[PDB]
Amino acid sequence: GVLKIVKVYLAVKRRIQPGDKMAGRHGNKGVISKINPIEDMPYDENGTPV
Amino acid sequence: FLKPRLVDIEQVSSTHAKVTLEPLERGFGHTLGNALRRILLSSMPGCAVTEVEIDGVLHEYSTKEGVQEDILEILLNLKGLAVRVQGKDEVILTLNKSGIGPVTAADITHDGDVEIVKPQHVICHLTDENASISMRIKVQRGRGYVPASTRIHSEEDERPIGRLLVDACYSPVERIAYNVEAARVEQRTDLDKLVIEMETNGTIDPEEAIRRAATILAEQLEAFVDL
Amino acid sequence: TEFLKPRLVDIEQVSSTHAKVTLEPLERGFGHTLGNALRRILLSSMPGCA
Amino acid sequence: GPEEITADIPNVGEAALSKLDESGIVYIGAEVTGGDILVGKVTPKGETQL
Repeated sequence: GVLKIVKVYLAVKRRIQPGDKMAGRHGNKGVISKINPIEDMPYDENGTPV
Repeated sequence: FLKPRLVDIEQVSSTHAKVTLEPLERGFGHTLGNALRRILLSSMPGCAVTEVEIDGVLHEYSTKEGVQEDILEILLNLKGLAVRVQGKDEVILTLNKSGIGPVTAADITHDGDVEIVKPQHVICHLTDENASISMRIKVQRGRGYVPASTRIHSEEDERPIGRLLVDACYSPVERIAYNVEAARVEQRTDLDKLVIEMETNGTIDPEEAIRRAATILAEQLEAFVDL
Repeated sequence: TEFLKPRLVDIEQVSSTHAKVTLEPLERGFGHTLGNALRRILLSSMPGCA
Repeated sequence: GPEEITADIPNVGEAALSKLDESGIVYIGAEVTGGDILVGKVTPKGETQL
């Protein structure tokens, strides 16, 4: 019944957004909640954000 | 209400420098230093490559015959090319090269306003005697982080199937730390200094940066100064 | 490199002593950069008779 | 009847058929988004009876 078939291959690049699952090797799950500016990130005396 | 003014701006590396603000009253070193880091880390003018059109390349997922870098990876290398312009808000830099060896950032086409602050920066390698790469690197200027994703809404036929967009990472500032040490002017009760130690890709002069940063502060306060 | 100024500023008076000013549209993270920088000069350094 | 892969699709603009080649299949390297036509396909249905 099939005369011909066309397979298109799409390469999507998804980055990261609230709702994605993240976990360490230790059984700690998480859902990235907010994506915060570098300005508002807790920093040490040297000025390097976290 | 003695107002501050700058003092020795000590360049250390082409990367970072320490600007200082001498006559600061009590606590104003923190009130500013923090307020200055905010506009410094975030809103500053910067120019990062955006659109890269390469030779025979249809999309970022291929491999150029003759270079050990995947196209996706060469685009990422372009995002880290630090440049500066003067009278153009976009200039198109032409890169051509061939022969076995590295293609650095010094192999591009010089323009009146083009200054490559890191000529050794590796764009990609070249693995075959005759293998040649031509690329149109369209560099524009802006503020903040403009991702490749939001760029394809205006579009209106960016048909050039060859033209690759990358994410605009535009910004000179990397890491800002501010430290207030007590400054003793020959006669005064107690004053503080402000050491703003910054770190940069070299596309902004320290004083200029610290000025346009501080410019916006008062420019936003404008409305604030009434109702 | 054109920046963004606020608009609308409904000032809701509460009594006569205090008030809630409101400032709509500021760019990213500027709510703190302004709000915190003014809080600082309001609580500490001000003209006063005590 | 048989369904055709032809690039002639009822009620779509030139803007719709742009990203397709003469044969009706999207070009390699063409960036696409949601709703964009990957393969033009048309199937016979006769006498719509409107």
